[PDB]
Amino acid sequence: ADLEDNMETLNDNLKVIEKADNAAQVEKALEKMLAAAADALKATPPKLEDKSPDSPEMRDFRHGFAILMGQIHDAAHLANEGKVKEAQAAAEQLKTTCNACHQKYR
Amino acid sequence: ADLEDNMETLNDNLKVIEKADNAAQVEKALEKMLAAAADALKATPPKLEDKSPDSPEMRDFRHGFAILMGQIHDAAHLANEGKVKEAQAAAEQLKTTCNACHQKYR
Ligand code: HEM
Ligand code: HEM
Ligand SMILES: [Ca+2]
Ligand SMILES: [Zn+2]
Ligand SMILES: [Zn+2]
Repeated sequence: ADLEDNMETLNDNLKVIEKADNAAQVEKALEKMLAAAADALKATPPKLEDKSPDSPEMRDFRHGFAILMGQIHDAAHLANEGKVKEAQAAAEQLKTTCNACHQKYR
Repeated sequence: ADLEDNMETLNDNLKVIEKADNAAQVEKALEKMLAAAADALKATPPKLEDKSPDSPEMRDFRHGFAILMGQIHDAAHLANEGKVKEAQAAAEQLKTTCNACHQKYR
């Protein structure tokens, strides 16, 4: 999928996690975020279209996804342990990573 | 790219790391591995073609890539520190993760 569609998936899944009824639901929503983040890594965002594929900016963009995937991954483990409230808090905390990339590159 | 082309990227770059002359080369080879592992995550491997997209097998498969990406990430930071031998050793440890997935799903 393209960057916009993956971003939509990330957004929608945050809301799913916020309203989730149990740990199993939070876990699979986080797994879907992890996939969307991985699939997004390959993208060239509009703001960087004229930069080299290997520019510092493009490499920084890709790093943001590495970080996001790690954080989603850790949160998924909290849900796997049945810690629903903790997983939900960790999902909310992800927004701070979302924000950092957007302020730079969106 | 498809699953096999990404596997080829993983394999070629591991060889590059083994023969690399400086940290920057190692770091860039690792970044390309991390991208290939991210793109492979979406795949359905032939051995699991008949299972549910949400079967324990397919989730275990995607989890293999989450683990691999985290290890690749950590190794990239070692190279970023200029620690070439350490990053080479870390890249070598990656092979245990390659092998675990292959033994199950290859
Ligand atoms: C889970 C955290 C995140 C959420 C919830 C999120 C959400 C969104 C949403 C809803 C959009 C609007 C685009 C659309 O779908 O129409 C967007 C755009 C965008 N996001 Fe994110 N995002 C997240 C993380 C990130 C990260 C980590 C990066 C970079 C590493 C990033 C880069 C971008 C860029 C470049 C756009 C503009 C895309 C375009 O204009 O085509 N986002 N994001
Ligand atoms: C550690 C790094 C890895 C390396 C160096 C590597 C290398 C390879 C190579 C050389 C092939 C032959 C494919 C081709 O024709 O190009 C292959 C196939 C395959 N690998 Fe990996 N691999 C790695 C990690 C993984 C992981 C982590 C998984 C699962 C989580 C995985 C799952 C598979 C599967 C299912 C195939 C067979 C695909 C098919 O037959 O279409 N690999 N790998
Ligand atoms: Ca609910
Ligand atoms: Zn894990
Ligand atoms: Zn990092």
